[PDB]
Amino acid sequence: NFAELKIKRLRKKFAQKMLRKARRKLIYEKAKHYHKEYRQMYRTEIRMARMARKAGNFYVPAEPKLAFVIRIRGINGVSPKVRKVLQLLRLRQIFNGTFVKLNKASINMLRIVEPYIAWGYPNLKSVNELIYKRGYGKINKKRIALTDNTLIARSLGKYNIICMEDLIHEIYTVGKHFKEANNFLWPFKLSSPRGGMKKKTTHFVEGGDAGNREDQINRLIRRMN
Amino acid sequence: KGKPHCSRNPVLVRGIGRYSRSAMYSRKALYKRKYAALATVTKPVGGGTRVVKLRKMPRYYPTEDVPRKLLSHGKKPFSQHVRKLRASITPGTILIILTGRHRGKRVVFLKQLSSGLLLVTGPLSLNRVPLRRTHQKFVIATSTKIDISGVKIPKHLTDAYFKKKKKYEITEQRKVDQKAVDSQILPKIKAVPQLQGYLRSVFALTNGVYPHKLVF
Amino acid sequence: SGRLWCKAIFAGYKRGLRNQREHTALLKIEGVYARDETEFYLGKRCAYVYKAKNNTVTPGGKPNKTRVIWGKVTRAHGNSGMVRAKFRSNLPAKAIGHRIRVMLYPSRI
Amino acid sequence: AALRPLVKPKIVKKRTKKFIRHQSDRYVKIKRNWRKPRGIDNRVRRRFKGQILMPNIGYGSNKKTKHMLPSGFRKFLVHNVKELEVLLMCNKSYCAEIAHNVSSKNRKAIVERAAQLAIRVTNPNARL
Amino acid sequence: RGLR
Amino acid sequence: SAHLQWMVVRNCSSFLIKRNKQTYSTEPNNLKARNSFRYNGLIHRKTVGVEPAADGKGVVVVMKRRSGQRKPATSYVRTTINKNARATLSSIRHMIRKNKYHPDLRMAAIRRASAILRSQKPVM
RNA sequence: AGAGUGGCGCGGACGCUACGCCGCGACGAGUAGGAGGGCCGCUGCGGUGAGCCUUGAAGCCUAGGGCGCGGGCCCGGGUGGA
RNA sequence: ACGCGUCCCCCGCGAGCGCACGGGGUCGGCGGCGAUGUCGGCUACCCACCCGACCCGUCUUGAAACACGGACCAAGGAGUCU
Repeated sequence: NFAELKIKRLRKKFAQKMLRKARRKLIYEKAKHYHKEYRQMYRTEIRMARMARKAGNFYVPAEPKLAFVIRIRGINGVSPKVRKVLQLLRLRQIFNGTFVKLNKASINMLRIVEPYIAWGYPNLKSVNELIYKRGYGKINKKRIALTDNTLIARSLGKYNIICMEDLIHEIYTVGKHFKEANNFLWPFKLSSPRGGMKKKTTHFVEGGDAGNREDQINRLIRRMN
Repeated sequence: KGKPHCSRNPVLVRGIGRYSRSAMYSRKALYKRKYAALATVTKPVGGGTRVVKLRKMPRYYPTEDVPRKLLSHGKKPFSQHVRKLRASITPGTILIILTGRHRGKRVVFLKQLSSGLLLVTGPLSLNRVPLRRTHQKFVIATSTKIDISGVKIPKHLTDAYFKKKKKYEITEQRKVDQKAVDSQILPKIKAVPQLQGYLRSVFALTNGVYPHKLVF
Repeated sequence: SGRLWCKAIFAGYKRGLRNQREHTALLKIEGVYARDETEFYLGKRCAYVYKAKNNTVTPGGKPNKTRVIWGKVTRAHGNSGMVRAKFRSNLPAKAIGHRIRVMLYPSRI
Repeated sequence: AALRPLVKPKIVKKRTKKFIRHQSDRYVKIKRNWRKPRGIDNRVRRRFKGQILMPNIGYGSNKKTKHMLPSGFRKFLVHNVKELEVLLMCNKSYCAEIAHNVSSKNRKAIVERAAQLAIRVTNPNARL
Repeated sequence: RGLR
Repeated sequence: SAHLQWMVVRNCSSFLIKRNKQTYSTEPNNLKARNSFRYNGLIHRKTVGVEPAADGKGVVVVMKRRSGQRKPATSYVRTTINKNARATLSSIRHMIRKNKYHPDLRMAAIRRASAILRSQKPVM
């Protein structure tokens, strides 16, 4: 009894730790390998345009995959097609937003609600601040917080999205488990804009705010998150 | 045994080190320094000798009682806190005491104690203010700095020696502390062109003369 | 031998046209006329000084008429010199257009 | 020598005043006691900006401070010296109140007992 | 075993 | 069982006293005096109690015999303990612990046999 | 956190009216009208409180002190007289 | 990337001390004012000033209405048995 069993009780503890230190190095080597991508993809869009402009050519840059969308009109008095389409994007209240992958079925949804939203093509800084500061989960039918790496590894896991680093790749590059890792997220919780709106009612193009902005949605995020 | 060395990465920013942990493998000499694997008392009495116990159980329990707290993260007491200063305050600059029975008075700075309070020293003579403490926050600093490099400032005058007792009376201990700490100070204030009509007089506000504008 | 505080004048509550807020005041500090100017005054102690019928005891004096409400300057307000405040005792509206003292003590010079 | 409780937190409250009934301020035949206005026309039913207000549950006392008097105990009302003994093991949270219509002589016999037993009585000196 |  | 008749008593006995959002129990051998399923003083097959002794001096203790649970004039069994406050409590902790006689009550009968003496001791 | 056949010191908070405690999230307008809960009231009958009262019951009055969001209720004083 | 015992393309229990941006706050920090004139008391009585606030029931698409019942106070007063 015991003197045997206590030493065997000092062999199982060092096993569950060694399950962490073989996993603790992999969180570093996954993050240092995505850093290689974000200089090898960044400078390979400046590579082609010089070497076209060289030979009197042109270079059209890559048309988008991914787009953030924010609900700016309220909740009172609303037409019954639009209530259905704003539901499907999970924008159920004012100043709330979501990730949305793009195709023909995804844009023609976003022409029916195109005076209740603002959307645009986000960057490596407007993907991560949102996912770092604000980003919550949806585990056990609850919006419980992410101050850990055994919530994202524990729910999804089988898709190979374990730490906070793979939620940047799979969204910022729309990869081959995106759906689950974006219905993973509860939609975002932005406060109001600090500076403000130009004119909420109208389309960007006229003067105000509504409809798409291709490269100045980056201005209504660092003001709102 | 082999006495304790100083840390072998210089501090780069609070929290962060400098040399990374394979190159720092080098500097703790890791490669070459491997290894592998009270209660009671028995006193004499007047055949027999007793067994006494140290800490016996109590004879009154109370009827209801509180339970243990959750431990806070990083809450040290005053003693261990860290002390700061300001840019304008340096040793020998000129301070304006703004609060006690002396208020508006021009008072000299000597040395910050380890309770964090100052030593605002009037040259008792001129103002009417001796060795005293005052508190960073309630003291304006001023642009004037006659140097206090070369004189002597005493040790035994430490922060508890000031701390209060109970017609408090000036005993014969604080009279060689009074005139000897100040007669080293007094040959460097009168030598400047016309400075001992200004420490004596009091500052105050009038009009056209607004706190937010002027430099002092 | 003189004054050690800066003169100012309680000039209404924080409010918009038809609902007034009573936990924030609105001082007009003397001779200060933009925002730029109003960093100094921020955080700095302030006092409304007055005089009831009976005797209140003091600290550092005899038991006499004079009392205070104590407070605190918080942030700037508007474009033009003004400032917000937050006393522990919510102010009378008698004091609208009457004196208050901002001090110099918790200084940052 | 007053009795400390076990522990004494910060009592904080949400209102102070009572809730008075609409138009008790005109017809003496209308009693202070509150009633829900069930009108049509009505102003207080609809919450215009000005009038009386209404009881809600957002006027909650918080569970750690409900039934806690200033001294810090909570009442438990009594008639005789046997109903006292009850409290003894729970001295530090609860405090006896000798009842109104209880007599002048039997009231003296009690306050002696809640001395031997450390129990705190809110109405000691009384009938005299 | 590899580090002892 | 015990577990039965609780369901019967719980909210009904002639020993139950409610009011002011509180709730108490005035049963012979309830030590904490509260309507509960640990603390009731008749139901079960074994019982502890701590009563204030005959005259002023001392404390009296009450076990319940395992046998005849249907024979009440010879069911409880009594003893008096009139000794020093730390040493008197040697006995009571040596009744609950080393008999194995119902090991829940331990820390109730240490706070009841120390606010029966803090009485009979003379007042402030 | 498995079980076998062979090679000095008698000591360690609270709990669990399980019809109770405790544990982590999202929401909270409402007239006609539904439904639950009321340790909210008013009068009578069986049980119970080794209840209480001429050393002062009920009712009233009270710029006395306390309790719950709320309906309402607890205590100081004076009257009154079963 | 850092002991060694063997598999290879390709040429399973070391020893302790210590500091902290680490699973929701604590000073192992201080100072005045205290007996017949002052301390405190949100609650309930009178006054004063700034903001807001038209009279209730009611039928009615619409009521502060130039739509009707209401001078004041008590005591009674309307979904019930079979």
